[PDB]
Amino acid sequence: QVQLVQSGPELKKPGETVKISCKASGYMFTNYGMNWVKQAPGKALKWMGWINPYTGESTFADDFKGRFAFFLETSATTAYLQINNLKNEDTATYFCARGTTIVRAFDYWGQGTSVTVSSASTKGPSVFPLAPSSGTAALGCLVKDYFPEPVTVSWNSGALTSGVHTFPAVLQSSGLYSLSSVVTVPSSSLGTQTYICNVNHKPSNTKVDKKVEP
Amino acid sequence: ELVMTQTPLSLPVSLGDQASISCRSSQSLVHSNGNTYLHWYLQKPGQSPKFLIYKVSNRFSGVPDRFSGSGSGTDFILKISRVEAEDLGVYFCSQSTHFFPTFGGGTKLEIKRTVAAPSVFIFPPSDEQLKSGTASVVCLLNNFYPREAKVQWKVDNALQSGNSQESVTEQDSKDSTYSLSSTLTLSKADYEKHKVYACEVTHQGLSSPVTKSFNRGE
Ligand SMILES: COC(=O)COC(=O)N[C@]12CC[C@H](CC1)[C@H]1C(=O)N(c3ccc(N)cc3)C(=O)[C@H]12
Repeated sequence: QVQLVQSGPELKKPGETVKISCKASGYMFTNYGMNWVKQAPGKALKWMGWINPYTGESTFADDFKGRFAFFLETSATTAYLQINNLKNEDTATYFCARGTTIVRAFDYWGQGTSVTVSSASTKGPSVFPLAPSSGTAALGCLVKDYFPEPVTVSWNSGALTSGVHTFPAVLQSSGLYSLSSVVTVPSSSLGTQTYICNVNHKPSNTKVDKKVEP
Repeated sequence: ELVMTQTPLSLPVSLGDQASISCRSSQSLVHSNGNTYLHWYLQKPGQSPKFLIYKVSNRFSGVPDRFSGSGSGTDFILKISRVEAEDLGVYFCSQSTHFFPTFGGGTKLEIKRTVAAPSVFIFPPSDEQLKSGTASVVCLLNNFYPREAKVQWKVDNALQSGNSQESVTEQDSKDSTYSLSSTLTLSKADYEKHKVYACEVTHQGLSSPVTKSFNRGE
């Protein structure tokens, strides 16, 4: 199976450099194009360019000439996108996508890597339980005061997916994000099943686990 | 350069009905070699695009037969006959007949379904947060339709303004409902000035506003 797994989220200062990786597996790496597509919060997708693993050659859209390069590690079937001299307008999600040149299309995409350009230091979140009280009970984690986006939240190490809502992050007057993740569950399992939310905020290396009890 | 224009920007559609998304290039997409390189992708919320239709009318592997592409030259349509809840997302056309490849602005496909009342849950701030010096009170409206909802906070029965935030999920890909959180954020000090904490919900599903409350230290 074709897989495109990209490197994790980044925070960078204006004027710095970011290299993003997209590790390819499940096919002869050198026989398909590697394309990069930029997506800004709320925006249409933009084709940045591609590199041809077979020739080593890169090609860029007009808007992406200059500060942008593409690299290859053929042996490690990994492609890279480097952006120099970062500006706020580069704050975005970036996707690698495989080019099936036989019909000129992007048949498989990476999960995207989000890159925030900011002058501000990172700030890990505080995580507080939202506790159930009193056949269906709600319970959650409050993921408070962090920068930048995103955080990853999962419950019970990912083994619980059903009935879970992780909300969009919202900004407070403080300049920082907060969100809540909730789950609904049979109120009968409150006294058997133990529920842990796992919160991960990579740009600050915060990995928390929080028991949510009555 | 090649403008591609999608219409509409948002397409509301009922389960089981037909959705039509139109896409239109500034110039013809027929290559000198015989082929029309117009493609369709779909992006569900938080997710990377998924390849949908290639060369105007060919489904990609694993793509349901209810999706259907057509048109020629400058104008193209994607039809989703008999729509399903999991068809929700933003649809993009993309041309790659001319350098450089472009994408249209996308069309967000929204499902319409019957009104559905929220379940309301309230959450006191925790001790751990109280001892960190702030108090967040969280009000949850779960699984409702439609989206618009009025959530008022009352504190000792006084109406609050401009000290809370709302967040709303995307439409659920199984039952097409929404969920929302209202959060009242106060300093631990303001918090302990009052006993009663209540959120009152008004929504198309409910015949009378629903109120969910608690007094502090419970
Ligand atoms: C005038 O044109 C130019 O300046 C540079 O043109 C491009 O880079 N075109 C594109 C078109 C689709 C897709 C993205 C861009 C890439 C692709 O798959 N092929 C392709 C075409 C033919 C064969 N045989 C193999 C690969 C490309 O050339 C790339």
